[PDB]
Amino acid sequence: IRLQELIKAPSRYNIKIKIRQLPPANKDAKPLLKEMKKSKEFYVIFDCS
Amino acid sequence: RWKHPSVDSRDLFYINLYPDYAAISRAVLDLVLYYNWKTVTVVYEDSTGL
Repeated sequence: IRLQELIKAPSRYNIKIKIRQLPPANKDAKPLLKEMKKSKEFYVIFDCS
Repeated sequence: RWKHPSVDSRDLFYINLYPDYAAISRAVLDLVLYYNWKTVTVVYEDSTGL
């Protein structure tokens, strides 16, 4: 809901978006950070409280 | 039908027969990965769709 228009962005732009989800509790971020290690990206946004 | 789950309180009185979003979502994952289409798009009605 904070990032819906970011989801719309490819609809008129050349942007490519990589959406990830954080399962509840702070212990689930480890697999996501490891896959961030495996998949090389440097442009990350954290949508969280 | 579908009701937004209480993500802050726990209630045992939730009797919803509406199918889970997770099951249908993994079903469509299954069909698309079976069909091995590496070039796909999706369209959705609103942010409520996602």
